[PDB]
Amino acid sequence: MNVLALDTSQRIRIGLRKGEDLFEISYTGEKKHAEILPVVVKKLLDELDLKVKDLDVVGVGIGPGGLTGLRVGIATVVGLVSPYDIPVAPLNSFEMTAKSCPADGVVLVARRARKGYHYCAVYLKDKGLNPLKEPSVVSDEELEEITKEFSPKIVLKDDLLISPAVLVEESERLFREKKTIHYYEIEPLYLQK
Amino acid sequence: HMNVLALDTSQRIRIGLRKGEDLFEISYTGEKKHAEILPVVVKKLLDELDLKVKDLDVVGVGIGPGGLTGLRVGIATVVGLVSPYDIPVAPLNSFEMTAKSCPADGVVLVARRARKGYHYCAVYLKDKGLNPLKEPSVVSDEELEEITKEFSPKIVLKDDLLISPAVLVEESERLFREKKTIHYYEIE
Repeated sequence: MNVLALDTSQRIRIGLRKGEDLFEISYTGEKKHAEILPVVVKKLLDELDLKVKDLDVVGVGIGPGGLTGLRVGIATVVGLVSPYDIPVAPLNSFEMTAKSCPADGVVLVARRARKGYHYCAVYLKDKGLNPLKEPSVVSDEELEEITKEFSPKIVLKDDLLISPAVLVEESERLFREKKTIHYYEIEPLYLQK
Repeated sequence: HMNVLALDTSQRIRIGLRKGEDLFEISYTGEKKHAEILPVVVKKLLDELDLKVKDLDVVGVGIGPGGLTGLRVGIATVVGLVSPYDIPVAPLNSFEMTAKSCPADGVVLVARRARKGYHYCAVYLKDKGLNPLKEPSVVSDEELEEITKEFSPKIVLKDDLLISPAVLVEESERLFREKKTIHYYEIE
């Protein structure tokens, strides 16, 4: 199974698998230096003797996150896959954050949007990931009400670990479950929700 | 923040390279042939950051528990790298790094397989910092389940361990600031 997965909702997270062999790469900081990543990735593809043509699925994160980062990551994936119609797995960044956490139980994912607001979701992670409150934007006051309502055992605020390995595992699962879509269908239903 | 390279080869290969607020993290898992590329990648990253090795403030290296060969190799790699310049070295406990790589707080059991019938095992209290309730040791598999019944951990990091290269960099930065680094000739 050949997989490439990319999330740009906060940092740059890239995951590359060919069979039992997985590279993971992250970058955070000033944008000037992210330039080196395509080069780096090409080198890793060359090492694995993998051509973009041979990928079974490409995973991309659809947010919630920063607009700029997300449109860059998505346009990148849309373009890479376009010539060969490689199935795309749209990945929920909040769900990738939850599953990147090795503990189980009631989890609350939040992250700053402007001034006095946050994006926010809560999941029961005891199977399983099972949504109790789907991601949306809330005031800080409502955030406290929500926390006080779900007494989450685990809470992942602001600086979110996403594991590229989980991205890759998640693209694989969507592929197998026939829940991937075509590159031309990622605008329409990244708008609608 | 400063200029830091850190590396743990206790199970998979984890690498963090930071310059100020810029940080690259790399991990590899799978057959050893392909690890050949990691040093090329890391040199491209260093050139991209305008970092020479002599510009590094500290180099972190994982010292286990883990696979002995992989530890020996990661350590040897570090010795080759820093001995010309005596860059301060931060030894990193792999289980502590694993525990710290987990977002949740509470009582954390960390365990990995050591040989037929045995695990390396440790227990920490995560409440803000990390506090060793039991330092790493080799227990029998029966002892392991006893340790588990008995400490009632909220969280259990077993056999397949997530270590975040960002965490290795943060830790190396700390030991440097606390002057609890050592010389390349002192690592084991």
